Amino acid sequence: EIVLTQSPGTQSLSPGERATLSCRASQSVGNNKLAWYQQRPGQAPRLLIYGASSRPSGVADRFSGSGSGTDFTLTISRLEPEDFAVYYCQQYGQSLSTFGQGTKVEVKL
Amino acid sequence: QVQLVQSGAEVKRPGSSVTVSCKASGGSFSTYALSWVRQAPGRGLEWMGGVIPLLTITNYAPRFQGRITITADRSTSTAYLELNSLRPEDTAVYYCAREGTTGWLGKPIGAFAHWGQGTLVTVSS
Amino acid sequence: DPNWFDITAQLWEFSQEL
Ligand SMILES: [Ca+2]
Repeated sequence: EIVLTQSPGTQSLSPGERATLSCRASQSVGNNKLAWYQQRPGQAPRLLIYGASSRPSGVADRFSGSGSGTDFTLTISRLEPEDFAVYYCQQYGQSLSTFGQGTKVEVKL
Repeated sequence: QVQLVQSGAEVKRPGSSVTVSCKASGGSFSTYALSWVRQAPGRGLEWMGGVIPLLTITNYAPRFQGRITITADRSTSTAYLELNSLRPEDTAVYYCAREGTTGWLGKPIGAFAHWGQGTLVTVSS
Repeated sequence: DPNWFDITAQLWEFSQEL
């Protein structure tokens, strides 16, 4: 079983600023099979990044995935108001898939 | 491209069983992987297991082994999660989640592009 | 070893034949 530790627990930023979110995996993620998800209150989560850096159609340009093995980063370039949600990372590199504890990206002030 | 709808909120007592349905519409059902992912209140997502309906190829997270059963019905495009020996710690919203595709009958991506709306199951006495 | 998450990939590559 792979543990995905997310850092930081709580990002506090302003609209238009830049968000860098970390995901640390306790072992190497098989074939870089790591995804990122957005979840707004009461909503089901939404797929942002798959295969570490790929982007599904309809997902916004400002979102970017990167990394390999044990460290991964989700970046948002220009925080729009609609981005202040919770974000989860996921690995599916082996049969036993796991999620990270998630990062709360909240509006500071 | 695909819409998933789940059965509705359910209230259970400890020691009982719950079965949650996820019905799929759009695209094709049999050869795309469907997983169940739950979320306790205030806390984060947890992957429980999944199925490929063609041949009912199952895969279960170890911590639910023995309590969990996942089944798929090809004529109704509906997948089912059965969790038994319930305890209050099992209180959560349960989600069905299906594989995405590249480019609706396109190459599967593994990662979960399509979610049901969730099903709150409360276990209490 | 084998990853359950790869199985459908194979099911796809197959169809592209059939
Ligand atoms: Ca039921």
